[PDB]
Amino acid sequence: GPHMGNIMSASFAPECTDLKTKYDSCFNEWYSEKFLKGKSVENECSKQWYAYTTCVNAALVKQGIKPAL
Ligand SMILES: [Co+2]
Repeated sequence: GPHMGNIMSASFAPECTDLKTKYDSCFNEWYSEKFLKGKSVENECSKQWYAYTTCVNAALVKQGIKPAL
């Protein structure tokens, strides 16, 4: 069934939770279309992936646990 989100990650970067939900949903929809239905479709979710990933990276850098440059 559905695999829940990470509580520690959400607690560390709550401002990224909605972006994560949107990315996970996009990816699941894409995977269903291509690998469950076997339909040759465009790659998807690059934008949703970027939004979430950048949000997480920004949080790590802001808290001083990831270098900026
Ligand atoms: Co499952």
